[PDB]
Amino acid sequence: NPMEAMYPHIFYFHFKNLRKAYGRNESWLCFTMEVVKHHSPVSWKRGVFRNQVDPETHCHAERCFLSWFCDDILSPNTNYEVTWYTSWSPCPECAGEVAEFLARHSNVNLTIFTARLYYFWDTDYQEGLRSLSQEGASVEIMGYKDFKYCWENFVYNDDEPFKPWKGLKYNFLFLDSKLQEILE
Ligand SMILES: [Zn+2]
Repeated sequence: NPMEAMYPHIFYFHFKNLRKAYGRNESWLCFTMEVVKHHSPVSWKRGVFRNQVDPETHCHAERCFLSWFCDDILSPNTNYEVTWYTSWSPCPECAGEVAEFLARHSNVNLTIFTARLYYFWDTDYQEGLRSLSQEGASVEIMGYKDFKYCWENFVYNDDEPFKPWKGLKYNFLFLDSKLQEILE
C-alpha cells in the first residue's frame, strides 16, 4: 500500500457497478496525481490503495491515501490535481475528513469517480457526499470510459482489452440520476 496494480479478478469483482453488491466488504481506490511543482514540468503518480484492518493501522482506503499523501508527498510550494476511482462511494466519516483536508490544503484539487453508491437513499451517506461537493471536490459515477481507463492503468491486464460486464451502462445511468438528485 500503495500497490501499483490489482489483479483482474479483484478489479472485475470489486468495481462491478451493480445496485446490490454482495459482499464487497473492502473499498478499493485507484488514483492519478498531477504534481505541479512551481518552476518545473508536471510529473505524475499513479497507484492503488486498499483499506487496512491489520494489527493497529485500520484505515478505509481514503484515510490511507490521505495518510500516505501527507506523510510522504505533500511538499512545500507544489500544487496537486488528484483523481480517485473508488469501488464504493465514501462512508460519511471518510467523506468528513476529506472535506476537512480540502478546505485546509487548497493547493490540492480532487475529483472522485465512484463505481457504486453505498446506501444512496440514506441521509448520513448523502450528507458526506454533499459535504465533498461543497469543499470543491467533483463527485461523479464511473462510466464505461472510466472503467476502461482503470483497467488499462491499474490492473495486471496482460495487455488484454477491458471486457465490460453486461449492464455496465444502464447501471451508470441509474446511479448518475441518483447522484444528480443527491447533490441539490
Ligand atoms: Zn470510510
